[PDB]
Amino acid sequence: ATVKNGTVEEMKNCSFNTTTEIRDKEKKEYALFYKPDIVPLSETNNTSEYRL
Amino acid sequence: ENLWVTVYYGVPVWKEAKTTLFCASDARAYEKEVHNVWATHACVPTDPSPQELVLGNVTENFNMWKNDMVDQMHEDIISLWDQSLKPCVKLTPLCVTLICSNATVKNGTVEEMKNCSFNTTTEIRDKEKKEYALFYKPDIVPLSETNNTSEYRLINCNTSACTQACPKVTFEPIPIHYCAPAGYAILKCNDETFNGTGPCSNVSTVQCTHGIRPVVSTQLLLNGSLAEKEIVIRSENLTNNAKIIIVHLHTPVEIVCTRPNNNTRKSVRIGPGQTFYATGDIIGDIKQAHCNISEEKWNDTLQKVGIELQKHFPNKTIKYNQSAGGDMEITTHSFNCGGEFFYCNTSNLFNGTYNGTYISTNSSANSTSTITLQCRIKQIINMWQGVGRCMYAPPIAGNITCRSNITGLLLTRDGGTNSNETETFRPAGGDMRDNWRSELYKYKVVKIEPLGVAPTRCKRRV
Amino acid sequence: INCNTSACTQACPKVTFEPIPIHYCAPAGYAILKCNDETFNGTGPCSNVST
Amino acid sequence: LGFLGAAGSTMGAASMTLTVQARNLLSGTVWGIKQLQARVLAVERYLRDQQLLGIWGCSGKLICCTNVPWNSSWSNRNLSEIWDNMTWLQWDKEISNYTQIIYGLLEESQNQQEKNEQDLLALD
Amino acid sequence: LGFLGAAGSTMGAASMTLTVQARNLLSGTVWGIKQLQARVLAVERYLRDQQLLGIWGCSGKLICCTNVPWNSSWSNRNLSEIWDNMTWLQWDKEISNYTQIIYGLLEESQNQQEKNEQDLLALD
Ligand SMILES: *[C@@H]1O[C@H](CO)[C@@H](O[C@@H]2O[C@H](CO)[C@@H](O[C@@H]3O[C@H](CO[C@H]4O[C@H](CO)[C@@H](O)[C@H](O)[C@@H]4O)[C@@H](O)[C@H](O)[C@@H]3O)[C@H](O)[C@H]2NC(C)=O)[C@H](O)[C@H]1NC(C)=O
Ligand SMILES: *[C@@H]1O[C@H](CO)[C@@H](O[C@@H]2O[C@H](CO)[C@@H](O[C@@H]3O[C@H](CO)[C@@H](O)[C@H](O)[C@@H]3O)[C@H](O)[C@H]2NC(C)=O)[C@H](O)[C@H]1NC(C)=O
Ligand SMILES: *[C@@H]1O[C@H](CO)[C@@H](O[C@@H]2O[C@H](CO)[C@@H](O[C@@H]3O[C@H](CO)[C@@H](O)[C@H](O)[C@@H]3O)[C@H](O)[C@H]2NC(C)=O)[C@H](O)[C@H]1NC(C)=O
Repeated sequence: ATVKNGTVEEMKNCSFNTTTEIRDKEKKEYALFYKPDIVPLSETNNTSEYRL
Repeated sequence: ENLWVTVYYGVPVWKEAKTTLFCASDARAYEKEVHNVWATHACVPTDPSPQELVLGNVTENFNMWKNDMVDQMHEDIISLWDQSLKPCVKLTPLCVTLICSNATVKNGTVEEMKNCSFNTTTEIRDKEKKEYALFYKPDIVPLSETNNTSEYRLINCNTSACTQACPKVTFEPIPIHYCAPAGYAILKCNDETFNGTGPCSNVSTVQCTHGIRPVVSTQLLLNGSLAEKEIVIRSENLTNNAKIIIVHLHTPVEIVCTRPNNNTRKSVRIGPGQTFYATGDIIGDIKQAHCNISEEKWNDTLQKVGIELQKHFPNKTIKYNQSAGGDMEITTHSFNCGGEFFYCNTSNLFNGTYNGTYISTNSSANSTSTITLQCRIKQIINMWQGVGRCMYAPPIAGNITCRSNITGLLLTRDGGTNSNETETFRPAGGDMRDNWRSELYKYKVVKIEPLGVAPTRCKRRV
Repeated sequence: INCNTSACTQACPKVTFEPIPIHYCAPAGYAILKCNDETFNGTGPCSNVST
Repeated sequence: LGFLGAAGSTMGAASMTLTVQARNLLSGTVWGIKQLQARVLAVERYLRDQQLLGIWGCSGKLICCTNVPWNSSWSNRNLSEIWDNMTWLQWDKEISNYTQIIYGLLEESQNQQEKNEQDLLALD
Repeated sequence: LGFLGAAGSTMGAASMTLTVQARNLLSGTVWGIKQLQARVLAVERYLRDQQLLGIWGCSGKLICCTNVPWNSSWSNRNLSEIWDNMTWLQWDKEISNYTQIIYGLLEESQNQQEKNEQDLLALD
């Protein structure tokens, strides 16, 4: 969601899989994060994925 | 005349105090393992020494509610009994998608417990395997308000994280003294004619008190001390209905409860190196749990109590009525005995009328005249707030009987005015501060400052 | 072997089991005694007493 | 009479048996910080009061004299009333209003009682 | 010679220089409660003996000799025997049975040595 001709350091929207109050009723979740608090998983082509 | 200011030490002078305290329980706090009995790290072997002694023309106001032993007793009960379930298994695996079925007497006058199953993670974390165990009927919430009549879950794990009460810890109410530190002294009265405040007549002093009973209940009062020969009512302000009346009798009325089902244990190994317990395949025919009370004596005790509340209510007739609405935790008589929790509704003790005419049961025609109390039973408990609420008691094996005595009642008045003759009297959800103040009110702790001043005609050399 | 009894734990390499010696000493008020005679089979009096 | 048995009776009858009220300030076991925080009461209560008694020059836990006179405005009653008829309770309750003055005078006046003891004892 | 520098000797041989014993009754540093019960142990032990000694008027650790005659039936042996023939161990084991009575006698008979020696002195 980047504004390539911009100058602002905006946050990165991502999604993931989370437990719930029944431990085998999983469903995904979303929430945004400041970019200096997430590091990429691999130097490979599988870049879109990431992790805290 | 000429005299000089002169100093005395060891002066018998005191002030009302607040302070950190001791405990003392008799020899029965020491024989068993660590972490049971709950005084075995702490309490000193008591002695009634120094002996109880009379005082002269002493006059002090024993205010019942302006005290810190009740506060202290609550903080100590809570803070020791909150950490005292830390060394145990603490659940999380069981917060699952149970699956159920029918073993249900479709129209029975019964409040039976349910059979369901669940997928168990065995001690090795990647060999999952199914298992089953029964569950008392309130404890489980359906997974969904939809047509998911199969899918069921425990009522916890959405609110908190709980604990299976280790069997090594017994919940039984062992008698406890509390005691004050050296340099502080405790006071007492012997007279039965107390009313809550004011200057007491027969003042006395003890090093520290008699054996208190920490039991936990809401409506009635079980195992504990007693008055002697008159019914006495203690309260702050009879003007307002918002506050609790506490009723002490001269004689106790005789109560007993039982669970006739013959429960058995069904043991599973869950998680590495720890074991879950559950109610097993129930043996014999299903029967309903309950309590039993003597109809003749409870009615006579009502007849003897009415004259006390007519000390201050001669313009209106006494009548008893049901617990004033609310949920499971306030409407019922909810206490414990014998390693499991009962929930029993006492409406069949609190309706009637006393209107002056006392007509005795004697000579008794039926001494077996009883009125029964039907009960549900639980394993999961939310015992208080701010105590580490969520707990699970494993079920005790076999069948039990807990014959006990109604030491006192907690009641509450219902309104009425403008040509009303029908005020009435209902149960009270006494808090633990409104449980144990029945058994701590006698004592007040004072602080000595034995340095003093007095006249004297001394002229030792300059 | 475990995973049926209770949990285990790996001592970090810093916590070495160097049996590094230990003295003892009673508190003040109290004292320590000792005697040097070398015929004491568990009971009986002693002569060359020390502290 | 123990800790408080001498109370209630008059100072005529409580001018003696002073020691039983001050002889016991210890008993019991160990329960961590939560019970150890009573043990150090001796610092707050006993040792402080003993230092009070010492700087007044009244070492020895018995009756002791001073050089500071009485005042009629403080109490004003006849000798027998205070001395034999009343008890320590109301005596503490009433005279506690002026304890600051008594403490200050007994504190500062001790300098006048130890001023020049080097020369008053050198030639003896 | 420290804590037990004269054990086993006669009474006269160790009735002076007791300072080397009494001067040291406190020790240690930090290991939480389980050690700190040895720091406040001084209150439990030293101050108890100190107040027992001071209540009799024997404040100051001299050879304090005050009131009560020595009943002959307690030992019945001559002055020289108890003074310089006996040692402390069996003497304590023999007389420890009656000290609780002796302290009560010493403290209850103490008030009669001070009841009137403040105001009759004023007349003098
Ligand atoms: C950050 O990333 C998130 C995903 O990781 C984004 O969340 C997704 O947002 C889109 C856009 O809203 C959702 O896709 C839409 O879903 C609706 C469903 O709505 C209809 O049905 C509901 C049922 O209650 C009804 O209420 C509505 O009125 C509609 O009738 C579709 O109709 C749309 O066409 C579209 O498919 C995703 O579902 C959602 N994902 C998740 C996992 O929730 C989020 O928007 C991102 N935020 C930013 C700022 O970039
Ligand atoms: C609570 O419900 C569970 C099932 O949801 C009950 O366990 C299952 O009970 C059935 C019926 O007894 C067992 O099936 C039987 O197996 C024997 C094998 O010898 C076979 O000969 C019978 O014809 C029948 O098929 C089933 O095995 C059993 N489940 C497991 C995993 O063993 C359970 O008994 C119920 N508890 C109560 C108290 O009703
Ligand atoms: C588990 O259930 C059994 C059977 O219900 C209990 O055994 C029975 O217990 C009652 C007491 O609750 C016994 O009552 C008898 O009462 C008379 C008084 O009239 C008394 O004289 C006797 O000494 C006796 O106590 C009864 O005899 C006994 N047996 C039967 C067949 O009823 C058992 O006590 C229950 N478990 C527990 C822990 O209470």
